[PDB]
Amino acid sequence: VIAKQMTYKVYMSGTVNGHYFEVEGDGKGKPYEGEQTVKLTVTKGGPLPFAWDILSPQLSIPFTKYPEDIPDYFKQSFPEGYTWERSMNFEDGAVCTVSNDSSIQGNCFIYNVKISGENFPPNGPVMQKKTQGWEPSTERLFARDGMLIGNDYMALKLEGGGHYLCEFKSTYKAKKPVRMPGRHEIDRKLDVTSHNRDYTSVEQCEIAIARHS
Repeated sequence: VIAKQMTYKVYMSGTVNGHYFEVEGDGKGKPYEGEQTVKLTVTKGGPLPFAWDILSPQLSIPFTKYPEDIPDYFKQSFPEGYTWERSMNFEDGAVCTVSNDSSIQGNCFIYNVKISGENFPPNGPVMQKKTQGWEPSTERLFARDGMLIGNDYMALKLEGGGHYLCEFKSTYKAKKPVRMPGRHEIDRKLDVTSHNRDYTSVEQCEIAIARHS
């Protein structure tokens, strides 16, 4: 089902401050080590008039290292898969909402994701492309009604120093029942590793490791 080496395909569409775009990605990684990378191409709507970093966390939780004593909600859901909804509520009132469908074909996960964002100030670091990536962070999860509810207080690093703060609230829903974990946490570090001049070709890397509270 889930091998030591896996790939994925991501398809994203979205609108941010009224700008429509589509992105296609090819990813690969080691799901039991919590390691993955992905290569993205903006296929419509490039160059984007806003910071790549708002899209980067919507581009793969099966690649999270889970210790043997915490049930792995995400890997168990396959082959059927799971869906998730997420809100990103920035401290100045900008909001993004994100929805995902996640499936699998052989050794390739398939992610279809939509994002809508609005009310980023037009001269602010998102719409002026002055963010410099996310701080490493811990999402805290727990179980309810066969789903997982995750919360993470994220922070975008700003050119000049300081942070732009964002509440991330996610609900993860397997398409069939799975063995439920208790309260637990995931530690992650996400980096952009490559990009062309106008961010129409981008690569990213992520490490994610689950642990108890």
